[PDB]
Order: sequence, then structure tokens, then C-alpha cells
Amino acid sequence: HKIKGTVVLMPKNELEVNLNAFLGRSVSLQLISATKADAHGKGKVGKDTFLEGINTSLPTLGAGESAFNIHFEWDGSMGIPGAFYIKNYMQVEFFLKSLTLEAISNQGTIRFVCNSWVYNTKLYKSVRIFFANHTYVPSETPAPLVEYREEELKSLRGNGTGERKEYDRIYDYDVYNDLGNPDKSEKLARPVLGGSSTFPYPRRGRTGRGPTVTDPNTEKQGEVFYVPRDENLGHLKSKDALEIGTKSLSQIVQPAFESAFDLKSTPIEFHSFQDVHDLYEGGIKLPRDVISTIIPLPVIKELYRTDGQHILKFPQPHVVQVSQSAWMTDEEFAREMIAGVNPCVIRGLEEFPPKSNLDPAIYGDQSSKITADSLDLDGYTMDEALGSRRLFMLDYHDIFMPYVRQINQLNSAKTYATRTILFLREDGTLKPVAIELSLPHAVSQVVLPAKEGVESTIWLLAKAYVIVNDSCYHQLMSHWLNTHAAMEPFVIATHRHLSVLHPIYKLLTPHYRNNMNINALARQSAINANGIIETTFLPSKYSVEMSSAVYKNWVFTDQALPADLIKRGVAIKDPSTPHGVRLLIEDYPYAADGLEIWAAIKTWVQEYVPLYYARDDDVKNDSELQHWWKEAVEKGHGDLKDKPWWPKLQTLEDLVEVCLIIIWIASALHAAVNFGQYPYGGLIMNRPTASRRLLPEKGTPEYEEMINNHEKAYLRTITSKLPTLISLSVIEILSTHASDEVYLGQRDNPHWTSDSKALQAFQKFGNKLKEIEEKLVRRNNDPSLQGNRLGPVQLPYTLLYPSSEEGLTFRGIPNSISI
Ligand SMILES: [Fe+2]
Repeated sequence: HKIKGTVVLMPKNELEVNLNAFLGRSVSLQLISATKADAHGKGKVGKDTFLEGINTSLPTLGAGESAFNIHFEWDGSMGIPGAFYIKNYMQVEFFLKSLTLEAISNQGTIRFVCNSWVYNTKLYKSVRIFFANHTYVPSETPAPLVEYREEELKSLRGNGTGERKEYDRIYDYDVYNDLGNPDKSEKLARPVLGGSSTFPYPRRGRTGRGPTVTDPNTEKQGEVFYVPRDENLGHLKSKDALEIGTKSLSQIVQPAFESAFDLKSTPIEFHSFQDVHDLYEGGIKLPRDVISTIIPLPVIKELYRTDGQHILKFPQPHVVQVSQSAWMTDEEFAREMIAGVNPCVIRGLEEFPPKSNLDPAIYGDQSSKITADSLDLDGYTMDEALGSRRLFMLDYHDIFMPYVRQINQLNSAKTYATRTILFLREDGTLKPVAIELSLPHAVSQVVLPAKEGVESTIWLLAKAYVIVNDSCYHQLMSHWLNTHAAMEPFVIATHRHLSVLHPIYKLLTPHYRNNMNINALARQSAINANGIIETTFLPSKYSVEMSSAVYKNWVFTDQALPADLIKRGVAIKDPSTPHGVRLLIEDYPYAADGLEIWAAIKTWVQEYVPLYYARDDDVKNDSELQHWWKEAVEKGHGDLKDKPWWPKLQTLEDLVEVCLIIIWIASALHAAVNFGQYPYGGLIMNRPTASRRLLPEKGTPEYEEMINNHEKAYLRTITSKLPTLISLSVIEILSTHASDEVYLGQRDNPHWTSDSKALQAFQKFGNKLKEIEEKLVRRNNDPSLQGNRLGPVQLPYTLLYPSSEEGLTFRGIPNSISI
């Protein structure tokens, strides 16, 4: 009557940044029957059973893993197991991977996929339970397991109170009231984001540290920002703990840099473009103290080459590897709006001039001052250019104008609100033809392209002001708001309301990996008062607040790629085409490749969903799914809960489109806007983060400097040297793939379900991605597409290749928002 099992676990030390202790009575497992119930309808529980011996002759073991044999005594009254309890009596937690049971049931083997930290049993209010890898919608749960299933969800929700501890597995919501630190200084006070019409915002994971003394609305600071324990990913190699790098950069490296500048040991400013290129050629000389702080730190020490004493050297950014000056071309400036770090803002223009929606009673006349007759449209008239759908724009006027006055009152910030007009040439590339620089009470200056004279320098500076607008929008809205922040409410709701058993849990959760973790470190170090963003980007203390203003207009159903392209007027609906949209910029790289990835994900979801839902009524009647979606909208994105565009989740089609959008955001959208940051932005001149002065007026020294030394004029206008060093370091981290990444088309365990049809559908998805990759390779070797896919910088657009090796690769689509 003995069942042979094998436990697989990793001791804590293998995942941090003696095996015989596990034997004896150190760790007990108890089996739980799925087929035989006690008087109260609950699956019968087996006796405490302890680990018996170390299994060294197991071939499939991975790095840092160890397998223990175990033998349960399980007689005929006990039925067939479908779960188990585990109790750790050791003082130290360990990471459990799996339990395998041999020669039991009509399937011969029973597998339990666990992947969880198991802390001392005294620390938990209820015993840890794990389920076999059989998928069940709620109405199909074996009756003896129904109460276990519901109780485990109750456990994951908690009661909405208390300070969360490192071993809690409690998923709940709170507002972004943790970024300000008013108890340290009223200068570090920040508005609460979320829970009001003034500052709407997605919710984040609740931590419960308690209010500050100066502001009962704001959460007290802490040394560790809690995430539910299994979201706090360990790593076999310390260099893969990229998420901790931003914390070390803020707390340790930044102060060290500042000390070297306060000491005036290095020059405070760049003086020529060569001073910037030196950062990746010969490097920068720093004091020994500052070098000796860097080289021992995990993650940080990988970001730089050093001799260990004085010289620090950054890697050469892709954007310059082929040509050092090509970034300055009008061609590259336009091309990066469809193939760069932020490819998803450019709009079609259907009327001219562009109009503002700003209330004139406050902002006065905001209508564009660009005149059609001033534009060189390669011989076209405006009527023809509009009629052929060749006129586009990048328009940061209405978004920035409400903030320009506040920003320009800062000591070292000056910005314009910008509009850029772009013309689609007959060779299929974009030509910038005007930039409008606006200030509030509006004052507008139109700047036209010029290659000679002082006017050419003014045009170069005008482009820098545009890219400062675009860099702040990319980081805070395209990247931080649309991916990281928008996703976290769905992570929370999934764990609160979908069992580990649920088919949609298994479909979705791989795409949540590390999301909560990186976000919690980001709230602590990246978007906090006086943190990395506020110090390196233009809007300073207004940065995160601006993203709340944009969230007012966020529409979940406009995050689907075809809907986004139509809403921005860069595509039209066309049922004759393979994807149902025709691109008005034919070669648009981000969009063309993205549509291929979108379609592959759609095929996967539309195949998986019908395996578990036959008809619309099956979706309606899934109580876990209905509670999941209700809470995700009404709590997680609760400030938008009354908008009419939320899907209702009443149909197979509804469920499909919800899962498809979530997977798209977490994988390919995030990848496209994240992994190009250092490749394009590692040259600060190409992607400035801040501007520090307005255009010089005629007759001043600054204007004469502009005539005689355009490089100095440029560098005086953009990000200063010290914030440049900090910013380059952060985007190098963010642009790096860890070696334990899980990419789109892959999963961390081959046994996540017993359902062979689901596994076959998943294999088909992976094979499709490989086929797509070969298609994208061919696109990048097609000479007729080199204008937009490579450009003057000769950089092939690989950000939507699905696969990648580790490192700073400018390719690869992770499953999730993992960095
Ligand atoms: Fe990211």
C-alpha cells in the first residue's frame, strides 16, 4: 500500500543574492484525496510522512536542485490523491519545485507543480496546500476538493488589514500613496495617485506599512517594499537579479557619483560631443573611492568595464556602432518614430492645421501657427498630401502645455510643448517638415528644416526639444504607465480569484512573472520622490503626476494593436488583408512585425479557450472568472470603472479578446518599448532626457555661442553630465535580458497541465513564433525595406524577434514585464 514519491526542492542558498538536515522529521507531506471525502465532504487527509533519503540518481535535475525520495502509506479507503499539505519544521525556508507520484491512478503518474517558498510552519495561519496539475473550471472540480480550492483563495485575499510580512502570500490593492516622503521633508510630499477624479491611477499591490505622521493619506517608508512571497523571484546567478540594480544605483552608486562631482575632481559639464563619445571609448576617470564602491556590487559591476582603480567605461550603443553622426540626420529622427524606442505615438493628420482641445478660456488660442505654404512637401500641395494620407504628426502640445509653466519654474528645467509635422515621401520614408515650439501665455515659434547657417543649429535644437518631450512620454507613459502600472491590477486580481487549478490562471500567469517585484522596487527607487526618474528626467517632481493625466484617457480596448493603429490614423480597416488592417505607412516596422506577433498570440488564445469553454454560457457561469473580471475593473482599475468600453465577459469572444490584450501588453508591447532604450538612448544626444534652457535670443552671448560652437549650445540645452551617467546606467540595466528569462513560446515547466490538447496547442504556438522569426529576418535583409528597417544608423529592427540569448541584445520578447 505504499506510493513512491520524489520531492524536488532548492535550499534557500541556491536562490539568494547541508542536505541531511532535510531528513529525519524535518519536512512532512500529507496526501489529500480527490475521490474520497470525510463526513463533511472534504477530501480525506493522509498521515504525516517525512523525507526518507536523498535521490542522487535522477537525471532530470537542474542547477541548484535536489531530489528526495518519500514513501506514503495509502490504503484502499483513501481513493486517489489530488493535493497535498506540506509542513516545514526547519528554521530556514526552502523553495519547493514538484512532487511526483509513481504507479498510482489510471494515468500511472501524478504530478504536482508547486514552485513556491515553504517557510517554517509556525509562520503560517493555515497549512500550505498544493494541487496536482489537472486543470478544472470551478464546476468541474472534484467534489472532495471544492472546499480546499475556495479556502486557498480566501487565504490569498487576506482581510484588507495589517502590515504585510516577507512570508505573506496576500494579494490586495492600494493606491500610489507611497511615493512621497513628507515625514522626511515637506519638499518630498507628493500627491496621492488613484482614488480621485483629479488623479486617477491603476492600483498597486497593498503593503500596509501604515500612515506617515505628517500625512495620514501617505504610507510610511520602509526598508523593504513587500510583494507576495512567490512574486519575489530568486535567481541562481546574482548577475540575473537585475531588478535590484535600480535600488543599488539610487542608494549607493548615485551618492558616490555626486561626491565625485561635488569634489570637482571631474569636469561638471560636457564641453564637446567627443566628451560624450569618450564614455564608451577611453572611459571616464573617477576617484578610486568611487570605483571601489562599484566593482563589488552585484548587477552594478556588470554595467561597466574598469581597470579596478580609476577608469569606468560604458558599452558602445548600437546607434553609433556603424555611424557616429547618423543620429543627427532628419532621416533618422523621423525613422525612430516608427522604428525606435517609442514607435507608437505618431498620428495621421486628416485636417490642417492641427487643432488643440485645450480650453481657450484658460489657455487662449492654441491653434497651430504652422502655415501650409511654408512646408516643402516634395511638390505636393497640402490638399493632395492630406487626400493621399501622407501627412502625419507627433503631437505633444496638449499633453505638455498644462505642465509647461510648472516645469519651467524649476531651477534646471526648461521645456516647450512641441508638435512635429511629418510627410511620407514617395520612397516610403518620413520627412520632418516643421516643428512648432509653444509656451503658455500661447507664444509659438515655428522652426523649419535647414542644413546651413545658424538656422540649422536652431533646427537641431528644435529636434532636441521634441525628443525631450518624447523621452518623458516614452518612459512615463508608453513604458511605465501602459505596461508596468496597467498590468499590476490584473496580476493581483488573478491570484485573488482564479485558482491555481483554473485554465485561465495557467494561460495568463506566466505573463505576470516578476511584474509585481520590479514594480515594488520601482516605487521604492525609480518613481519615488527624489528617485531615479525625478532626478534624470525633465518634469522632476511632476513626472508621475503627468502619467495620471494621461491615464484619464487610457482605454483598455485601444491597447489591442489593430485598434491602436486605427485610433492613431496610421492604418485603416480592410478585410481583404491578412490582418484586417492596411498600414498607411507600409513598411512601419514596429507595426508590421507586431501584427505578426499579435496574430500568433491570437491563434494560441483562440485555440486554448475552446478546450475549456464550449459556449458563451460556459463563460457566464464560471464564478471565478466573473469575480476575477469584476474585481479587476471595479477595484484594480477602479477609477475608470464607469467607462462604457470595458468588455462584459459574457461570450467566448469577450474572454478571448481580454486574454489576448493582456498577453500582448505584457510580452510584445513591453518588449518593443523597453529593450531599445540603451541601443538608441545610450548616446545622450540622440535621446535627451531633459532640457535646461529655451532658445537663445538674438544679441545675447548664448546666441553667439550658438553661431560659433553648436556642440556646446546643444550640450548646454540637454541633460547634464551627472544625470547622464545615472540615466545611462539605469537604461543599460533595463535593456539587459537576464539569463533565466522565459520568452514568448516557452514555459518554466513542461508539466503545467495534464491536458495533452493544451500542450499540443502550446507547441503549435512555439513553432509559429519560429516561423515568424524567419520572416522578420528576411524583412531585415530586403533591400527595398532598408530605409525604415535599418536607416542611416544601419541598425536592423530586431526588437520583435521572439528569441534571444542573454545580455544587451536588442531582440527577444519575454513572456512578461520582467524588468
Ligand atoms: Fe520595463
